[PDB]
Amino acid sequence: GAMNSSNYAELFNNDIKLFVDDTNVYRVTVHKTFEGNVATKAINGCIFTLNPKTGHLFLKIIHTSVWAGQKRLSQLAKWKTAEEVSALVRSLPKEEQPKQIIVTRKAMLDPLEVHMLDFPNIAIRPTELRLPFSAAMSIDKLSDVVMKATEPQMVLFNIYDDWLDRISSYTAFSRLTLLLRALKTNEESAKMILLSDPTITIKSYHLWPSFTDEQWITIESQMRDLILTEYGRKYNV
Amino acid sequence: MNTVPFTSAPIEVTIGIDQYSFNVKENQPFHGIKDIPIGHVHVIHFQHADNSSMRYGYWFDCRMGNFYIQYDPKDGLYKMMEERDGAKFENIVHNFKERQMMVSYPKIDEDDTWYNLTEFVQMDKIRKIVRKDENQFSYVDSSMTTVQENELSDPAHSLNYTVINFKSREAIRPGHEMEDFLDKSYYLNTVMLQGIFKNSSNYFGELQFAFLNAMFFGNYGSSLQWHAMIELICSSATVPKHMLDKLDEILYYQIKTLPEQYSDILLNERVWNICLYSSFQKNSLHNTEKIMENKYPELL
Ligand SMILES: O=c1[nH]ncc(N2CCOCC2)c1Cl
Repeated sequence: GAMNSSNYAELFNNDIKLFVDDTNVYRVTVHKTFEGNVATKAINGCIFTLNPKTGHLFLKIIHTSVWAGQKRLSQLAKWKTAEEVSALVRSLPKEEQPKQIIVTRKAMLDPLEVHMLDFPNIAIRPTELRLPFSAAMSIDKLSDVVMKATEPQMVLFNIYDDWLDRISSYTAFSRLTLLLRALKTNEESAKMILLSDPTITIKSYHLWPSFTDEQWITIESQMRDLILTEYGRKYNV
Repeated sequence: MNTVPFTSAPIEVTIGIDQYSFNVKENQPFHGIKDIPIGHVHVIHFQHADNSSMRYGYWFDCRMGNFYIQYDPKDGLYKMMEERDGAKFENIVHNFKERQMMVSYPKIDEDDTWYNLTEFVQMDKIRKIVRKDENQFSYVDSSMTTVQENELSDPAHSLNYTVINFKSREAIRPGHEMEDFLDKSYYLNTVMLQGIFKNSSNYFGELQFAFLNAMFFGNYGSSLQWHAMIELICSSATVPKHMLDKLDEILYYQIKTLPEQYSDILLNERVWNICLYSSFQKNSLHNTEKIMENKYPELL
């Protein structure tokens, strides 16, 4: 069934699983027309498919050409996500295919179940966690490859950089979700925290800065303060 | 007009014949049921006074043989039986009727209700859903499960309804996943109508039979089958016009006949709201929507 705080450690066991997030698949800017009506212009999107144990991210870039001439785009986007996840699973060797796929939004359950009918043994699950994966486009290098794409494209990342050399996948996921929650609540503050010190750089083959263990403790503390703050600024507390 | 006599009535029982019913007391001198209209299937059904649990009964067609009910004190139920011999069947009935302790099937001449509920129901198809080939009549009761229910445990006592499952490879063409799930016309017209049922009359017959088993026996898997067959039509964008017209008539008489007090368990809110207000056919069931709204507006 559903994934929640009670079965949280299942994410880091040795059964291959993938989180799928569709928030950023169908992305638009809203604008006025010359006649003063409103219109949308789509921009490139992405499916966020992540193995929480390994950090492997399968970033499927959704080019705006896939919406041309289509109707009911918000509904299509869910089926397009399910099509691409299904195509990803089929592309993986049997021993790499997931045993579970956890969707971050319940509206993905039926589209993905129908597309995975050929895989009756892969469990499709919702979650009660409020995960901050929509903030993936706040990661500069991920945003950059999405916006630059001129055609459909799959790009592979490790969202944990080299963290697993020093920490467990539970701790790596906790760090990731804290960073993303901060980036979602106040992108600018979050990004200032991460880059304020120009002596700490992002390796060409990484997404986040090369912090020592001690600097990550400081950074992690600053992100919590930010999240608590914004929670005050928002609610006045 | 045909007759289903009774050897005796040894236990207190409410007896149903089609949509009619009457109470018989323990060892009352009850002889059976006469004047049963020929040309329709019928169902004779039973609820014991001492155990309202297990409604049970028999689907039959008097053109297919001579039938009578007698109580079995070992199995503790009223059993339907056949007399292959005719003269002796008429002979046994002959003494019993001058002494007229036999209820008359009480049909009003204006009344097409039973016909409207059984228009497409055939005994030959009933006997394929209820498998017991040594008898010409079919036993059903409250607790029998369907083939599909057993997939999710005795197969000889199952209701072999046609399996409908909207999230199945049968229902969904590879490459038309979104199209076929949101518009089931492929599944209805090609898979089920052309493929399995062959024509809409057979489809409607199973639908009507599932409803009647839900209503008369409170058979839950039958209710699931009735709603599934309605939803597959309502969720198809492309349905022959004659099937929609006839569906509206079928459902109207089903809703009309349903006991007012059983609506809470026999009607699925989701399906009916979807079918009448969201589905492709939301505007095609005028009679059914009108009676539903005037009789069960709470459900909606
Ligand atoms: O055909 C029959 N054969 N055998 C007994 C029978 N009975 C027993 C007396 O009551 C009526 C039913 C009938 Cl009708």
